[PDB]
Amino acid sequence: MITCSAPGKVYLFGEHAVVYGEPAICCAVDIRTRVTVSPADTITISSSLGTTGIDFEVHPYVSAVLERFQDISSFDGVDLRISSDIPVGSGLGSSAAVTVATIKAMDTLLDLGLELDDIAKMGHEVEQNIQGTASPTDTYVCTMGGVVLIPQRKKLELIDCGILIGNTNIFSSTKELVGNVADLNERFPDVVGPVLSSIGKLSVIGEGLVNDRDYVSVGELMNIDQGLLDAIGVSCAELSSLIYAARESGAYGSKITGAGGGGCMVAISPRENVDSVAEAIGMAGGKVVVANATDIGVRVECQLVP
Ligand SMILES: [Cl-]
Ligand SMILES: [Mg+2]
Repeated sequence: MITCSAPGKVYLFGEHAVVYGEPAICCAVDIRTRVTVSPADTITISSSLGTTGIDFEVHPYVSAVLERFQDISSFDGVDLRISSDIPVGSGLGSSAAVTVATIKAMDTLLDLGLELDDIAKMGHEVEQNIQGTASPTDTYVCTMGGVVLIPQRKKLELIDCGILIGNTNIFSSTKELVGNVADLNERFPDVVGPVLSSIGKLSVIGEGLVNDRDYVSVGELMNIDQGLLDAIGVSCAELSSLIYAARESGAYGSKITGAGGGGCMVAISPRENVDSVAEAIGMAGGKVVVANATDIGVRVECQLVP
């Protein structure tokens, strides 16, 4: 019985602007997906969704990983179970965490000696196949953990304060939001162009402020980012409500994390304000997950000797 896990993640800065050549800063958080494997003669994949075989409708990311592995090492089958603390449809790197956890669990089952970089790359390839296109960001951060400046792929000082995630419970149509931004940029290139550049710049100045743990300043830049995301059309009233509530209850800052148009926001907060921010996000109608940043990336949690 092998159990491996991988964390979810938030963007401190830079969602929507990476595809335009701009830097970003992401942070792995301690809501994790666990994948447990044990040898069998048959493939079984059990989740909250149910038990299937290789099934690209119900379990696409796992099915892709298992395919990739049989192509480099034969296996009679595997009893594979998935547990996750990352809310479904939440937009916190769900698919990347399960992909990366599964790869590590299969690397372990079959002793293939994959390094982290290899795991991250195979992760990217898997998301690329399922999603049509994908950026290497999610699988890299979920593989490595900690605070990562993207795409330099540089580790930064872990966020030591409180992190709250507020879910609007509105599923974000990502491809649509990405496409609206590209269309808006095409219609108004000399307006939107600088807005996206401005988002990039938050990570240039933000890198240092994260390293000095100046979370007041980090929070202020996060608020600016939220406004810039609002400007390119990826926010909504539900996001805004949760975001302002977090700010009114003592957060350093708050903004969308990820695709926008619903999904989750994030707030960072002094530890003395965590309960008060959580409560305010709930009272504004969001579902709160209290997390902490984690320097722990993909990990073997269990490797039982029979
Ligand atoms: Cl899956
Ligand atoms: Mg992902």
